[PDB]
Amino acid sequence: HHHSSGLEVLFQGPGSEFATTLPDGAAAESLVESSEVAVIGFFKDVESDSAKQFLQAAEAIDDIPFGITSNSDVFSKYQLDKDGVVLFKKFDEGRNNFEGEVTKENLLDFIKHNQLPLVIEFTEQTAPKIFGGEIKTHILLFLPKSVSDYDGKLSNFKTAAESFKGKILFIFIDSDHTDNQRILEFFGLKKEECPAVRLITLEMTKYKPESEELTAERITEFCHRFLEGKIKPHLMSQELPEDWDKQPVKVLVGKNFEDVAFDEKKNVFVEFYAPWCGHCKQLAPIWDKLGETYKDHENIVIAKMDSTANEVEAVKVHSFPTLKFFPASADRTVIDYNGERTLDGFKKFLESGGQDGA
Repeated sequence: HHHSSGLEVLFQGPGSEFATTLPDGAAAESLVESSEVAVIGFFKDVESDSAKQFLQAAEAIDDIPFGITSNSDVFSKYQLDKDGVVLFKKFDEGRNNFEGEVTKENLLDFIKHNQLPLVIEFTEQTAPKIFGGEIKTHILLFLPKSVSDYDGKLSNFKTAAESFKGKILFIFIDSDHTDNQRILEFFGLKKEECPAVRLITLEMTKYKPESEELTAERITEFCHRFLEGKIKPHLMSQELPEDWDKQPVKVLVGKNFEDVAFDEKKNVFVEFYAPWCGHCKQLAPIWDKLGETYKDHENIVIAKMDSTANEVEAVKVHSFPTLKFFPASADRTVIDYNGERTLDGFKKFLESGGQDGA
C-alpha cells in the first residue's frame, strides 16, 4: 500500500524516483519505522527549487530511505509550520531538524552529522561504518555483558560522549565474547582487565587512561588530556622467543625491536604483518626466500614483526603488510618500501642500499 499510488496521482505534482511520496500520517509513520534512520522533506510544492535540492540529496544517498510530503496534516503531525527537512532515528533524541539554506550539500552535511548514535556498539553489522568513517579518533569502552552496572557504565560513557560530538567517536564492544578477542589483543587487554577504556587515532597510536574508574568525569578527563597531548603513546610487546634468530628471517617483538632495527652497523629490512591477513600470507613464502638469499650476509638482516601484537614508537602501522628499511647508520632513518612485493624487487632494493622503488 505505502508503495503504490491510487488515483491521487492524477492531480498532484510528479513524484521522484529517489524519495517516497507520503500522502498522510500513516505513510510517514511507516517510513520512519522501516529503518534505523529516515529523512522526510516537507514541501508544499514538490517542484520548487528547495524540494529539488532535497531530491538531489536523496539521489546521492543509498543507505537511508527518503520520504517526501506536501500534505499539511503531515506537516502538522511533526510540528512543522512551513517547509522543512527532518531526520528521524531510533536512538538518542529520535529526531533532528535541518536549519539553513536547503541545498544538496548542506543537506548531505546535515545527514552525516546526525545519522550516527552517540554510542555505537561494535558488531559485524556496525563495523563497516566505524572502519569507513570520517571521524578518525575513536574511544572504545570494553564492556563485558556479564558485568553488573552494564546500563550504568554505558550511561557514563554516553554522557562523556556528548563533549566530543564531532571529534571522538564513542564505541563500546563486548569483551566477554571470543569473537572480539583479536581487538582485545590489539589493545593489549585481558578480559580480566576489562571493563576498560582505550583510545586510538587513525591518523596513529593507542592510549590508555591514568585511572581505571569509568565515571563520566573520568572518561571526559581522559579524552581532554589526550587532545592536549598529555598522554603518552601506549606500547605493547610479545615475549621474545628464544629461537627468534634461528631462521633466516628474524622474529621481532616490541622488546627487541630497537636493538636489531636501529643497529647502526646493520641494514635491516622489516615486514610488519598481521597473522590473519591473506596478503601477509601471500607474501610469506616470498619473504622467506628473501631471508634465505641473505642468510649468510655480512650486514643485511631480514626480519618481521607481528604488528597486531606489538606496538613500538619508532614506526606506526595500520596497513598489512608494511615493509620498511633501516639502513646502517647513526641517523636512525626509516625508508618506506613501495616497490614490487617480489623476490627480485626486494633484491634490487637491497643492493641499491634502499635507493629506489616506490
